Amino acid sequence: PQITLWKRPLVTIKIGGQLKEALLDTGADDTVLEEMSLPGRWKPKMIGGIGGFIKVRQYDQILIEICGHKAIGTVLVGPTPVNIIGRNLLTQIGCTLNF
Amino acid sequence: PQITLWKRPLVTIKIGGQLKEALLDTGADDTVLEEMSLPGRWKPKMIGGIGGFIKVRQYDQILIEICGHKAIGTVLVGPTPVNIIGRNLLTQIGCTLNF
Ligand SMILES: COC(=O)N[C@H](C(=O)N[C@@H](Cc1ccccc1)[C@@H](O)CN(Cc1ccc(-c2ccccn2)cc1)NC(=O)[C@@H](NC(=O)OC)C(C)(C)C)C(C)(C)C
Ligand SMILES: [Cl-]
Repeated sequence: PQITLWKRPLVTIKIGGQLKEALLDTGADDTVLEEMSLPGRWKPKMIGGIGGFIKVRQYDQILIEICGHKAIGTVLVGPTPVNIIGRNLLTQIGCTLNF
Repeated sequence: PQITLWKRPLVTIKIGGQLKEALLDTGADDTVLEEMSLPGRWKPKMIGGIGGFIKVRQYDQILIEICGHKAIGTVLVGPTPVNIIGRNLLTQIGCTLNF
């Protein structure tokens, strides 16, 4: 699709068989989801936004579908205000900015 | 232009006679710049991101040139780690997400 920006670019994602809403975020290096359960081991990461840094759990090679496009990559989990799809997965689904 | 997302989508902007680098940020409602002087009246605003909230000065009807495209809108000024071009100005230059 072509997504204009008059509203927040919110899409449906599917992860662990669950549907969630997430923000397509060109300003985010990483993908960060609200607290949830994921399989396997995790490693620590500190990520910095406006306001400061938060600690998150890093899971690698996670299956996630974004607006019907399949991706497999790193998903961070922690006290984010909103589910965020960052550039690590936007690139996998072939996202560009255009004007 | 078409901007891929392998790297941070940083572009040159011109604002208040100054050239600055800023991030094209579809995950931002607002445009927020590092400390600078702007003309006219302002009012305080709290904005929230990953690490909580910061206080900024809100200036309305500010002229900005983004990657060669002129726009007018509200610009917030304050302790952001990075210069951010948010949706309020991305719409004005006809910027879309495409995949
Ligand atoms: C290199 O660092 C990053 O990539 N940082 C990312 C990040 O925070 N990106 C910011 C822009 C940014 C980049 C680098 C340093 C600091 C900030 C945005 O792309 C992500 N984002 C994602 C985000 C969106 C909403 C909220 C939020 C916060 C409080 C209440 C409700 N929502 C938090 C994070 N948006 C906002 O924070 C915006 N907030 C906003 O539009 O609020 C409606 C601002 C900007 C206008 C403040 C992540 C931590 C998500 C990975
Ligand atoms: Cl505006």
